[PDB]
Amino acid sequence: ARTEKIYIYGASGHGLVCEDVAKNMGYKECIFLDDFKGMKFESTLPKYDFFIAIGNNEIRKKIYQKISENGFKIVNLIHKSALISPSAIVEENAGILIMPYVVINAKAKIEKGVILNTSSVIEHECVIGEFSHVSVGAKCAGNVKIGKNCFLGINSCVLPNLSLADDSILGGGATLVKNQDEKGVFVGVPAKRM
Amino acid sequence: ARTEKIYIYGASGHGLVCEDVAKNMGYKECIFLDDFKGMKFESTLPKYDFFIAIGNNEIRKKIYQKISENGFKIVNLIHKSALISPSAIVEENAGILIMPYVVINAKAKIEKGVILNTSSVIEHECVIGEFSHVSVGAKCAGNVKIGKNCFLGINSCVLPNLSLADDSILGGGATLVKNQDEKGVFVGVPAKRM
Amino acid sequence: ARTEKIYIYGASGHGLVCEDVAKNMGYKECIFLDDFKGMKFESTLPKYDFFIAIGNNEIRKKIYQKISENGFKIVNLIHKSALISPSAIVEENAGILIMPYVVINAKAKIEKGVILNTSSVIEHECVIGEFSHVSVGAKCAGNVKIGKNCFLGINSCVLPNLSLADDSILGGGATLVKNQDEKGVFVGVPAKRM
Ligand SMILES: CC(=O)N[C@H]1[C@@H](OP(=O)(O)OP(=O)(O)OC[C@H]2O[C@@H](n3ccc(=O)[nH]c3=O)[C@H](O)[C@@H]2O)O[C@H](C)[C@@H](N)[C@@H]1O
Ligand SMILES: CC(=O)N[C@H]1[C@@H](OP(=O)(O)OP(=O)(O)OC[C@H]2O[C@@H](n3ccc(=O)[nH]c3=O)[C@H](O)[C@@H]2O)O[C@H](C)[C@@H](N)[C@@H]1O
Ligand SMILES: CC(=O)N[C@H]1[C@@H](OP(=O)(O)OP(=O)(O)OC[C@H]2O[C@@H](n3ccc(=O)[nH]c3=O)[C@H](O)[C@@H]2O)O[C@H](C)[C@@H](N)[C@@H]1O
Repeated sequence: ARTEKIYIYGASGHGLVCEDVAKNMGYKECIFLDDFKGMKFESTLPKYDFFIAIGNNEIRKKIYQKISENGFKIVNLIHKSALISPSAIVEENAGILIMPYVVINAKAKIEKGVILNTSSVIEHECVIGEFSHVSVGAKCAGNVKIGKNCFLGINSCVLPNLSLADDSILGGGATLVKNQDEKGVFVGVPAKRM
Repeated sequence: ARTEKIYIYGASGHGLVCEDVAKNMGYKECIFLDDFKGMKFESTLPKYDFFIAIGNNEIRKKIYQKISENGFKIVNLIHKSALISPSAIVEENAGILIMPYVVINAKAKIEKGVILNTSSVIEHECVIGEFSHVSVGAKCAGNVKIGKNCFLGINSCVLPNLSLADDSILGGGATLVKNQDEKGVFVGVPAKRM
Repeated sequence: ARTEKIYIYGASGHGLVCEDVAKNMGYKECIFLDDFKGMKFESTLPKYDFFIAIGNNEIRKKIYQKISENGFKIVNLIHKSALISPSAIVEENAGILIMPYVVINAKAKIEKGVILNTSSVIEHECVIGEFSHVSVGAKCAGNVKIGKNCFLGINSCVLPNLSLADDSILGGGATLVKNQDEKGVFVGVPAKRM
């Protein structure tokens, strides 16, 4: 069962929103840890629930591994407004962030260390690979597979039944319309001055 | 008043989400019907509430007509999280799907057999033509008319006051900025590898 | 404390949605005022709460100033479904519209006369300049500054840490990927017939 206190590793902007979600869940105190300011992580800290509040997928993973290896429990932070199908699977105690108004539909699967950011949507039967980040307003249509460590930018989307290779980036505003077997950076067209 | 059981016609991915909405509404049992697997529709089935859980607009319509002609009631499945203005009009018992976190604002009109998919928005004074599908995250601005049988792809949008011809497709991620008097397939720019 | 009645200045489409929000907040009666139909504003009206229900930023501002100078209180209309971080700052009694399912995250700041339209998202640490309009589904990523009087079209978005100059327009569906020090109209690529 959840501890009264939680360690939040990452004390900048992402830490701010993780703290709001932790408070929404009923945590009474959030204690920030950070390598570059304020209080540091030490292997020797009391066993409170942990969360890794770092947006960068590669760094969140590295820090996640260090925390796990030190025997700490890395909880999921899931906003109460998130709507999760009873047949959806969200990996338990796996440092998953689920932000306000996220929807996860039937049989979708969420792997460890994932960020589902504000108002993102994961449609039925999706598979969202570990340490991926689905940003604000980003949406996966039915039966989409997102590879491990992927980043989907703000307001990006993936059409139904598509697969995105591990370690790929889908740019903010971009629409993925075909399978990508090989990793890459897939971008849309930026706003242009008239 | 709603029956305890509901027949859901279409036993694949769309059927999965329709079942979640039916359960959210308080249905106790969903019975899948499908022409190509499991239990079949027969004219002779007991009169439970029906829903047509088929995404394809043309097929949903054909099946809708068959079910109506056999004297069955095709209900609307409306998630409790949908926000519908008191002056909005949603055709009663007309096989309309309204998914989680859909918003329908003042005086908007929703015709029969429509799908309003996850987190779509129908702004004030819109008219959404029968058997249209507004996909996940797709949004119609104020006073938009969507013709009969249209498909609006994931994260597509229509600017205020525009009209889209019957039997048109607006691609995933695409932005309709002008009236379309003649049907067509209107597409945006797909993500491109850098 | 809120009056039982509210004057809504602007009796067209935007007035319709402002009225729904006012009713959601518990107002018992909305009285429409408009320069070009129905009942007019007069300096001499009883002091009910006011709201300026005009979408155009320039006109909303002009009318806002007239109403303020006549000693009326211009309230915020905030839908109950809006999720606002406890560390977010929304200017009090400042004619701000916050529509259904808007999310405002940690430390974001909302200035006077702003419209946050249906399902828009304002991420952590954003600054949204006075009399701006963030339309339906438009989203600002972390630490974005939107200048005074800006318009962000339906389903547009701004990438993290960017700044948009005062009096700018970001078109419907458009993705702002760089800082804009000088005002302009920044547009995406419209849907094209195949
Ligand atoms: C500024 C920016 O673009 N922030 C974005 C970023 O937020 P972060 O808080 O992850 O990014 P940051 O502002 O670079 O801060 C990272 C924090 O992690 C810390 N840190 C780092 C490495 C380490 O090995 N140990 C450690 O502790 C580092 O010291 C810093 O406080 O990702 C979010 C998902 C976005 N919403 C947000 O807009
Ligand atoms: C795979 C895919 O892209 N699915 C998409 C599709 O889901 P469906 O379940 O409609 O599509 P399907 O996976 O082709 O299944 C259609 C079902 O209808 C059945 N059927 C068909 C014809 C008939 O005349 N009688 C009959 O019964 C057919 O046998 C099948 O089980 O539309 C949704 C809106 C999307 N979210 C979803 O991603
Ligand atoms: C038709 C349209 O595109 N409407 C859009 C517009 O709605 P409005 O209601 O603001 O626009 P309108 O339909 O032009 O009506 C403006 C109202 O303001 C009134 N008025 C005007 C000037 C004045 O100095 N005094 C005064 O009172 C004017 O008479 C009229 O009734 O902005 C919203 C944010 C959008 N959702 C909506 O789609």
